[PDB]
Amino acid sequence: STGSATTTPIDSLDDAYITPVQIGTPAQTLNLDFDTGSSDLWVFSSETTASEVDGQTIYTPSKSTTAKLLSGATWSISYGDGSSSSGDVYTDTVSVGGLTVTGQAVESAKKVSSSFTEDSTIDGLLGLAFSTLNTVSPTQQKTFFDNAKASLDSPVFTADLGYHAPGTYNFGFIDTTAYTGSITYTAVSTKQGFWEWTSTGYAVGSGTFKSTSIDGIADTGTTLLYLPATVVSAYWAQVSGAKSSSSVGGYVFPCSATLPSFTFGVGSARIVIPGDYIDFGPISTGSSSCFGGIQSSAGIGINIFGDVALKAAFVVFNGATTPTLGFASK
Repeated sequence: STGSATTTPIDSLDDAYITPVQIGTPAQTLNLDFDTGSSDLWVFSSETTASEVDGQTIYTPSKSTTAKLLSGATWSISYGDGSSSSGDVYTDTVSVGGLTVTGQAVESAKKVSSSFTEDSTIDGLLGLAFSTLNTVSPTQQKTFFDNAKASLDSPVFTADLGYHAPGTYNFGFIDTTAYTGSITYTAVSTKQGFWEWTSTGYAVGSGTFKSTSIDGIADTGTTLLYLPATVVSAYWAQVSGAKSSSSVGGYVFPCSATLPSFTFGVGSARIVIPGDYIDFGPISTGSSSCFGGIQSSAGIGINIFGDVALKAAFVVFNGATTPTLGFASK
């Protein structure tokens, strides 16, 4: 089997991408944020505290003839930005782009933190990291990909995120028309539960490539590119007037600037992020200070190849017995 679904930016900045997901019988379609940095499929629901729902579409398990309470199971998750959610668990039929999993754990939110309530465009998350990170207790549950894997034509999914435009998540096949050149594959460590890999270096604009190992995670659920402070300083030094602002929370730059590209290495291959992908617009409405799309990871504990990086590539998440990642230009 295979599946193929379009993923759409939630706003004009590509802050996140939403993909329609069919849950239950008859189908209830929710727009979920596919997140290769976490491993829970959770949704706004008829159980979510009413004051914490503001425009999201909800899953109502009582209206699904295939929903079953997973007795005793609860979940609770905290994300890197300090947001969180928690609740109980149903199993139900879940389909993405024509690919159907029966008995998928659908984590129903009883509580969500304010950042989720305040974003009416995201109805929940669909985790695509390794199932060892799933938070369901006392019986950990598998991700949608883990459940689908054995049925797929090939045990892979691909992320093809658009710049200010829709893109595609495919399951079970590699669309050879969706990228240019060849796909370069690189080793993955699953020891922390992430799609963790080592970039071979970087370049700023037309500058020389610096060969240096940068360990980080491929994370479709993170907007920006978070890299070591040395790398980030080298990038922003090429933008006149750019500076790190403690009050704003990162590097800002004059909105009048033209940004240089940023290249990252994948083995001997190179992925080029155009400068425009690094512009996240005014820090507040009407400001002439703009927020940068490359930021320091120093306060995180891990480097994160978020959407800024991934949207410059066609990315293969190869879930074979020994997982690997593939990157191609497009």
